[PDB]
Amino acid sequence: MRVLLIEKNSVLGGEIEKGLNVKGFMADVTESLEDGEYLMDIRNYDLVMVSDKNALSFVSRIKEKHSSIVVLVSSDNPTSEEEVHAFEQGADDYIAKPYRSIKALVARIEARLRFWGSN
Amino acid sequence: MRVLLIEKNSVLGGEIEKGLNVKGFMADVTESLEDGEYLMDIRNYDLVMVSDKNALSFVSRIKEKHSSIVVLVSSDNPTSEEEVHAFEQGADDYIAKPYRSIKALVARIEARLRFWGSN
Repeated sequence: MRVLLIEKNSVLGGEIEKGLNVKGFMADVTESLEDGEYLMDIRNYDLVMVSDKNALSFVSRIKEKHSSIVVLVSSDNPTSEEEVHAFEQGADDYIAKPYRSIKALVARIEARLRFWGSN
Repeated sequence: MRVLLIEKNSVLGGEIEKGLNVKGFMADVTESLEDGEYLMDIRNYDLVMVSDKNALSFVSRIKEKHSSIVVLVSSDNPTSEEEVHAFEQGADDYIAKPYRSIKALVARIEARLRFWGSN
């Protein structure tokens, strides 16, 4: 299994990446979803998470191609409007920024898919 | 599709019950998971949510029988430990109490079990 972490920052991205590594999943740190989108074409991942406002259209369009892949959207303002909108667009799970904790993010990931990658 | 909500409260029961009703699902508010469990044996449901600390064992044992049903666990203290433990136990999704909003709860529910088909 391979996880795609998209975050302009470095602390959050590195934290999430190193966290998922504990389980044994290959997490990649990026900036904009654009990178993961163009990279997902040459590579084959299973988990894709991005912390941007453009995650709606990103995940929405993704479901059209890879409806199997797990689309995870995160935002600094965890509001119901963003949650319902993101879910309706394509997002499979909404994450608040900051998040509860690394352990939570990973746990929710493996539990969200539960179709690949295990300890 | 039938949605079962377990909460000894009142405001939450009515708020959630009506919230889901907006879509077109059977929302029923109960007290303890014991009720929903004993009732789920006499009736066939699809969505099951409970806001109790004993949801871990409840959802954990449920997955053993109905691996299809969506187990939604909620707690007043939305902590990573509770989230990770909830998923590891059997919980499909973790909900914070209070939650972001009704629209969010319902949206997440219908989004979690969208493969249910039968519009």
